[PDB]
Amino acid sequence: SHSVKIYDTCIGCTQCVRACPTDVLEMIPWGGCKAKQIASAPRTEDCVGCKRCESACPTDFLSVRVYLWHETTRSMGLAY
Amino acid sequence: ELSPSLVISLSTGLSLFLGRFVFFNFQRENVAKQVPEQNGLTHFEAGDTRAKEYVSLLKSNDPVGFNIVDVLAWGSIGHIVAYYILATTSNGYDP
Amino acid sequence: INLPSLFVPLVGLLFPAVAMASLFLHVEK
Amino acid sequence: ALRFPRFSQGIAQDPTTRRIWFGIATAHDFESHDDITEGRLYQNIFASHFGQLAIIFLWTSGNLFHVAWQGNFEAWVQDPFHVRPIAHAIWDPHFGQPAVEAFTRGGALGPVNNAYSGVYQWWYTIGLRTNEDLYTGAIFLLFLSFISLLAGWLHLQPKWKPSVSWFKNAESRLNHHLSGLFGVSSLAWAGHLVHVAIPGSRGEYVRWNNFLDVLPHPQGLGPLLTGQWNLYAQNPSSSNHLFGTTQGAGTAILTILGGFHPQTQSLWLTDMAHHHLAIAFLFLIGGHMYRTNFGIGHSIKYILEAHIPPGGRLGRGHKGLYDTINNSIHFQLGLALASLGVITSLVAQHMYSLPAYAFIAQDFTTQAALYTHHQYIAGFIMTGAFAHGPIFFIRDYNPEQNADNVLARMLEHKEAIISHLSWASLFLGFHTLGLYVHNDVMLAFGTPEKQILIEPIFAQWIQSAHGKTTYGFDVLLSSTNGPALNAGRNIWLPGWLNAINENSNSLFLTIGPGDFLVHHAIALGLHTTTLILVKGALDARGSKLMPDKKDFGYSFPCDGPGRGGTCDISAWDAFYLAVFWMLNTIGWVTFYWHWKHITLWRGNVSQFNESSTYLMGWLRDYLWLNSSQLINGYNPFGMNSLSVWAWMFLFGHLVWATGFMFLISWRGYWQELIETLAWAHERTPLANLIRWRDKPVALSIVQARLVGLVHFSVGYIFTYAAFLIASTSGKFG
Amino acid sequence: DISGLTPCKESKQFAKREKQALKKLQASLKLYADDSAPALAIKATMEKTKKRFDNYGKYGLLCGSDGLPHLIVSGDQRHWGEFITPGILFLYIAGWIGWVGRSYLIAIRDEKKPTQKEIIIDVPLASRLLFRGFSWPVAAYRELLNGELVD
Amino acid sequence: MRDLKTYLSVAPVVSTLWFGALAGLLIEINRFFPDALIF
Amino acid sequence: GPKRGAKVKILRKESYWYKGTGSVVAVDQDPNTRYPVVVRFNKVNYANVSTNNYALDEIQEVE
Amino acid sequence: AHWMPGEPRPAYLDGSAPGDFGFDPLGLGEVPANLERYKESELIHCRWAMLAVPGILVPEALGYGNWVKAQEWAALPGGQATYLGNPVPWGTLPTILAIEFLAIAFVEHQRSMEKDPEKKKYPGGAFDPLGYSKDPKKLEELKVKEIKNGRLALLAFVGFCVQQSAYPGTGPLENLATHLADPWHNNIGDILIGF
Ligand code: CLA
Ligand code: CLA
Ligand code: CLA
Ligand code: CLA
Ligand SMILES: CC1=C(/C=C/C(C)=C/C=C/C(C)=C/C=C/C=C(C)/C=C/C=C(C)/C=C/C2=C(C)CCCC2(C)C)C(C)(C)CCC1
Ligand SMILES: CC1=C(/C=C/C(C)=C/C=C/C(C)=C/C=C/C=C(C)/C=C/C=C(C)/C=C/C2=C(C)CCCC2(C)C)C(C)(C)CCC1
Ligand SMILES: CC1=C(C/C=C(\C)CCC[C@H](C)CCC[C@H](C)CCCC(C)C)C(=O)c2ccccc2C1=O
Repeated sequence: SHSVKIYDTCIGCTQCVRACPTDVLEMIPWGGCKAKQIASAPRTEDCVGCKRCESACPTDFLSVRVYLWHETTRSMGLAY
Repeated sequence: ELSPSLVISLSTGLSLFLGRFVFFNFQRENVAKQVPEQNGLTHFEAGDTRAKEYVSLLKSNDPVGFNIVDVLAWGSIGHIVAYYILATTSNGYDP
Repeated sequence: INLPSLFVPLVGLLFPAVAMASLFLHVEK
Repeated sequence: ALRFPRFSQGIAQDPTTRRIWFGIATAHDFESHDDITEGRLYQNIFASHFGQLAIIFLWTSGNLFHVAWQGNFEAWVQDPFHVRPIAHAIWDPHFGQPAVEAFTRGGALGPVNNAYSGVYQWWYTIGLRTNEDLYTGAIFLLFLSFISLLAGWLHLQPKWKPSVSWFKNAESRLNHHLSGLFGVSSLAWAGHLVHVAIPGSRGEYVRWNNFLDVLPHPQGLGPLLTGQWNLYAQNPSSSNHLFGTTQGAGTAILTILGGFHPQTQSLWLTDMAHHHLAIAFLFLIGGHMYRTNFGIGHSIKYILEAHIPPGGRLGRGHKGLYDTINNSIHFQLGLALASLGVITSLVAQHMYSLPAYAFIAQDFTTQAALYTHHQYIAGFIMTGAFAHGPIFFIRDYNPEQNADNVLARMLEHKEAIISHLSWASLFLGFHTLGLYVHNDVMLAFGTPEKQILIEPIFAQWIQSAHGKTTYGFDVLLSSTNGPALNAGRNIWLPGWLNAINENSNSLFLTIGPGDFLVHHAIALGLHTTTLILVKGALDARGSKLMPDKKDFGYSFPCDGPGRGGTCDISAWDAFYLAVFWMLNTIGWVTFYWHWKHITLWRGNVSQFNESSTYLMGWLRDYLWLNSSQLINGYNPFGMNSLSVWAWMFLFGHLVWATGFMFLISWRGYWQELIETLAWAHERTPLANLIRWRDKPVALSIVQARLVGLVHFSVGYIFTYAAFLIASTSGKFG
Repeated sequence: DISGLTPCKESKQFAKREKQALKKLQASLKLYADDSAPALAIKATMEKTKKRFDNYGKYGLLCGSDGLPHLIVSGDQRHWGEFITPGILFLYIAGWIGWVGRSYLIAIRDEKKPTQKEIIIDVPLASRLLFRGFSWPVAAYRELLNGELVD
Repeated sequence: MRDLKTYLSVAPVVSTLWFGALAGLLIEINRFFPDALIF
Repeated sequence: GPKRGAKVKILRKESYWYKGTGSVVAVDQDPNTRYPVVVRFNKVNYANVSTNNYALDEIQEVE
Repeated sequence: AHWMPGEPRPAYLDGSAPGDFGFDPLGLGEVPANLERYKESELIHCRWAMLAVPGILVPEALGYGNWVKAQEWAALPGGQATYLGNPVPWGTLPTILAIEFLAIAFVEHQRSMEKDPEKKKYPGGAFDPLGYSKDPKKLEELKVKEIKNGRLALLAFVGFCVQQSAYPGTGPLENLATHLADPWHNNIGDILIGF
């Protein structure tokens, strides 16, 4: 599977979560930012690595990062 | 014509004399300032078993510590200078 | 010309067949 | 890993075809394999080097064996001017009768290929005379091959496995390589020239069974130890000496004559012997510099650590470089490849102008082949040097341990370096293209007198200082009253000045405006290629567009369409882009060399001198002309021995364009197409019974770039090789 | 002469080129009525041609074995017009352009919307900064010594 | 009218007029001082 | 920390405006906020963003 | 007292050193250790020049020789040298080369072993039999005199070498006489703005 990481520069705008086409990310409670929330990646086995999340992130630099790793039938987006 | 034996022996003598008396302290000092090592520890501490400094061979009962190695070194310089002089004086070069 | 008629088809046809079959089985295992 | 590749379970768990490809493509990148350590790394590299050596020895033995078995080496040594050297016989059952008839060249009794590697001139020059010699040498090199394989296997075994510490013993390896590998080898080769080559050229058959019974010098070994070395240079070969014969032969074994042996038009064997001897001495003396196990010698770490200029304009100087080099094999490979590339180009440049092989340089196709060969090899080697450069910067470089040294400071002002390379390339491009296009327009409008033709005053001045009298600058070696001229007037200057002013050879060819222009094209090529490579190296760790690039490695597809788009952002991609510019640059240099030399050998340098000033001239008078015979290798009327090169010419064009396919069209299109094909297969009866074990997918982005570049390069090389050989050998100058 | 070249006024091939050129032009001229426009055109080409060769000869140009003017850029004082002088002129004009552009970019740097005046040129401002380039060496030299050139 | 002037001051129009003027200049200069290879 | 409207230099290495200057908009007083210093910049980044949050050790008040 | 009136002298040059006139445009003595070494080496160059200059002029006037023609006896198979007109027996290139090498190497390396920075430039002791350095103030004054005469000697040496480059084969005194011939016609002009 691919690897997805969240860093504490996250401001919890939730943009990345609603950008993922395979339901990989989600928002969890946190106290480090005003929005009282931070991103999380509990389902990277379904991650394809399209990087829409990274394109949705406002922070500089990114608070969500996708490191393409071991390649599986799910990550290759195969339907056969 | 120059005697090869006289030139070589005199040259080697001058070199060995220079190494034994006039340049000995300086050489020993600079050597004291330098020793090969990788990541802090030496090559033998790392350690390569074939990189240990020979303690036995370097031993000498000479007053200052002039050993076989220094003899080979300054001797080498001596022979080099000698054969340089010989070969040079042998040619018929004219500028 | 004698040996080439033996070695050329050997290296050009037999060898790559053996090698490709072997590598195929190896990679598929 | 439970399946191929065994060195990576990450790839092994791939259900697709990718698994195979990447398996093949990462097989030699030991650092990224599973459960690897520094030890396994160095040991595998060592064994791999032994393997490479074995392959080299086997290759050479193959060449020797085939020349001896199927060639005309003896017929060649009897008449080197009028015999085409046979590389090997050919047995192709696809041949028709005209093909069989056409390819029967030389004194062969069947189809053959003519060698353009120039092994004949080499082997003949060094002392080989018969097929038997070649066979024995082949057997010996085969023996060396077996020995090398045995050594790899041996040093892989637990008893003979060297430790990492041993590999990191730099001082010892430097001492031994400088004194032994460089020194002793060169001394021993001088030994071969004195004992075998020189007597062989004088008509004396000296082999193993008698070399102890023959004196290499009339009063041998005496003068060496006596210091009367001059006696070894007493009477050199005469100016009317015939190679391989006693006629005109002298007795000297070590000289500095300079120039060429008039018959063979190559360097004197005594000159080469004296050369190898001398450099052997410099190496041997220089090989006693570093400290080992004897209490004397230098410490490289201390030397580096001491070279920091007070005032701090270079920061901490070279402090810490010893470790960061000795720990990073990639840094070492970068330095190695850089130096090797430089000296490979040096080999080309010196071998075309100062040939050392008897009756080469008369062989025009061989010379062209050699130059092009070594210049392309040099190019690739250079790009590789600059490729292992940034791999170091990513995988190995430790910022903290390199604090404020020359390397860290190098990364500091990277923008300055890159921007100035950019300026240089930009300037050279604008003005060289501009001047060319100007001249072309002038030729078009029928006014070539309005051309801007800048004379290469500087290079011509250098030539004059070297003793060429065509431009009449009268400087240094061209000035009769110059102390530099008087200094060696009675040594090498006779032969040398005789050679540099003999305008039928390639020793400092005469140059005009065309040479100026194309030289600035070459400058453009070098500067631009280094722009790509250097920029790729310095931004390998990160940039403002991707500050954490180092966390992704040397090679990755991209970083995504976000932030404006990040295609070709990896250092690997920088390399990949740089390869095109290297191919272009070497293209220009080989074009230059080949055209100038073809016009030289044809007897009309005015052709080059007038036509090279405008690009229509290169296109029409170089490319279009010299393909006449090539494209006529086969036609509706018949075929000849050039059909191979025509077929290979087209082959190259085709492969090149396929390269264009992989380079222009990208992945998604093909992936979806393949999806429709997968559906197609699962819904086709009878064929349904057959199913794949590895899911079919489109090649990866990076994989696509690599395969595309490979087709491109292969097409490039093969096309130009076919043109070179066909155009040159079709007329032989 | 320099680089083994021969002066164009003394070059035979130079003259032969002029000859063949003029003769080609005349060979084309033979087909047209002398008073017609094509005739006047071709004749204008002939006069321009010979004036060109004559001027090149007069300028002290050196010709190769090709019969074409080659240029000497080593700094040789007999050929400063062959690179040095037009080079100085170029540098002057280019410096002018660059300095004016720099002035314009600096002038609008401190504004509400700077990019605006980069896509829609402030012609009054541009005309004010236009002639300042005439003294660009003096202006830049002083800014160099002052520290207003770089940051 | 002010808007039209603003349009005339836009980058492509400014460039067309500027390079048009330059083209005219260089053309006339090369007509009066033709075949210049020196100076 | 620095005042509102204060000109600060960026010390975060991976920032688009690294080694450059921006203006302080507001500082979060919540001590749990890891990056309180809100900064706005004259030029947008590659993501068309003109504002970013930084920590106290990532800004340097200069003039 | 500085070398350029009105020009501020460097921070590390207070004028407490003999010959300290605040001349260092390139700021080479900005590093103290380097500056000390430069003092030593300047004195060495000075003393060598002060020995060289009269050794160039004297044998040209008296010995009717030339400091450049006195070099030419070597570089040829003959290799015979003369001193005060008298041909020296051991005066051959290799011999005097070996002697010079050994002697100068010994004395220079012996100078190299000194650690005290003040004695590395002002050794004294055996090198001061007249004890002219016993009085501190007189030592300082004589130091200033030494560095000044030395620098002037260096400048003279530069003069000799450049004048030799311009007029090869002719000595400095010969050039002085040539200048005395037509001072308004025989000058550096013929070399600078000539011809
Ligand atoms: C490089 C090695 C190599 C060699 C030695 C050959 C040899 C041959 N090929 Mg070629 N071929 C090759 C590679 C090679 N090919 C490649 C890479 C391609 C694709 C570019 C081709 C495409 C090709 C085509 C389209 C044709 C050939 C043909 C031929 C035959 C020449 C025509 C003829 O008159 O023979 C006389 C041939 C016969 C009298 C019949 C041959 C019967 C064979 C020998 C029986 C072998 C049986 C045995 C089980 C084979 C198993 C081998 C396997 C286990 C390794 C000859 C045997 C022609 C051919 O095959 O004719 C039938 C032909 O039409 N080849
Ligand atoms: C001293 C020689 C040398 C050595 C020991 C290495 C070693 C290495 N290189 Mg380096 N490099 C070198 C020179 C060298 N290189 C040169 C000359 C270049 C310029 C081309 C490069 C450019 C380069 C790049 C861009 C990369 C490396 C990488 C590597 C590492 C992995 C190699 C691998 O597994 O490939 C696997 C082997 C293959 C994929 C097969 C290679 C065959 C190629 C594709 C051409 C084949 C076409 C064929 C000839 C066509 C047939 C023609 C016929 C049909 C007519 C390994 C450490 C890689 C790395 O790991 O970096 C971190 C990497 O990405 N190298
Ligand atoms: C023949 C095709 C071609 C040409 C002309 C170029 C030209 C250039 N490439 Mg290269 N490139 C090419 C193919 C080509 N490339 C290929 C196949 C690849 C592999 C992908 C690359 C990959 C590559 C890389 C990685 C890099 C370059 C760079 C460059 C620039 C190098 C600096 C220079 O010489 O400036 C001189 C300028 C030119 C030669 C361009 C011509 C400008 C014209 C003559 C001026 C305008 C004329 C006229 C007024 C226009 C009227 C048009 C009208 C519609 C208005 C130069 C613009 C480098 C770069 O950008 O450095 C700054 C760089 O890093 N290229
Ligand atoms: C000149 C180089 C070249 C070649 C050979 C191809 C070939 C192909 N392209 Mg194209 N392509 C190219 C340039 C090229 N392209 C470029 C520059 C671009 C960028 C615009 C593209 C973009 C592109 C697109 C968008 C598409 C293609 C498609 C295709 C395939 C069409 C189907 C077909 O005709 O198969 C037949 C194969 C050939 C005609 C190639 C030659 C076959 C040889 C002669 C057979 C040799 C025999 C044997 C295999 C030899 C083996 C020897 C070995 C074992 C030693 C075909 C493989 C299409 C596709 O995939 O449709 C199915 C498609 O949609 N390509
Ligand atoms: C005991 C004693 C003594 C004595 C001592 C002595 C005397 C010693 C000697 C020693 C010696 C006597 C040594 C020697 C050595 C030598 C050497 C070490 C050599 C080397 C060589 C070389 C290195 C060579 C090289 C070469 C070659 C081989 C070739 C040719 C050229 C050349 C030269 C390069 C005394 C009394 C003092 C005191 C105490 C006791
Ligand atoms: C990226 C990287 C890298 C790499 C780099 C490179 C690859 C580079 C290249 C480089 C190069 C490629 C260089 C070159 C150089 C060259 C030179 C430096 C030369 C010199 C020469 C000379 C010095 C000569 C002289 C002379 C003459 C001219 C004539 C006469 C003789 C004589 C000798 C005098 C490394 C790994 C490091 C690390 C970091 C990263
Ligand atoms: C044509 C094309 C394909 C389709 C190509 C495919 C699927 C490869 C099919 C190759 C067949 C299976 C074998 C071809 C024959 C080769 C010569 C086999 C060589 C094997 C080596 C080990 C020798 C892509 O997948 C692709 C992906 C990304 C960018 C561009 C492209 C692209 O251009």
